[PDB]
Amino acid sequence: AGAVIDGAGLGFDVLKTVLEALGNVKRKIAVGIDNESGKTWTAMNTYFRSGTSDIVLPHKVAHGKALLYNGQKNRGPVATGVVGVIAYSMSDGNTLAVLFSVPYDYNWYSNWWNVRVYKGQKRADQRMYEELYYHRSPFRGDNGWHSRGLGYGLKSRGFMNSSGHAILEIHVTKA
Repeated sequence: AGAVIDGAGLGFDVLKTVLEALGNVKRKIAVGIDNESGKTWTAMNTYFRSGTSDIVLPHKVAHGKALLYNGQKNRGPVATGVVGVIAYSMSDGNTLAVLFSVPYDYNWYSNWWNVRVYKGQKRADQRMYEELYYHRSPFRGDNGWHSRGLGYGLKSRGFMNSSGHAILEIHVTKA
């Protein structure tokens, strides 16, 4: 599962459509990551701190392609939201990691996201979640764009909306 498209085509409308495919689950997320890194990406794993997906990370995401992925709250009366880390291996032997955090209760919490390059093949897990959420200055899902250099000749530019029906759009480009 998990579709790929031309990166040039990635945008808010495309991700809204992804979002809408999932239906009115109370908390969910549509994730688009645009690979303009100059390298081929290959899926490693997704670490869900909470929530799940019915789909699989697109296995291969070439330079020039964006991946569309999604996540949703666990079924039933569960209020831990959809919080996770996506990990792709890049053809230079390093890892691109993406954090998403979509809480249940917006009267307490907010959406957050982050992006980071790790040296080597590093699977998403709890230590990476904690680093990206608590240590590495994540960006608020505040309906605004945020840019930052990643090192390693790359940078990120991304956008996350503010709500429980979440949209996360990230572009990883050469710096």
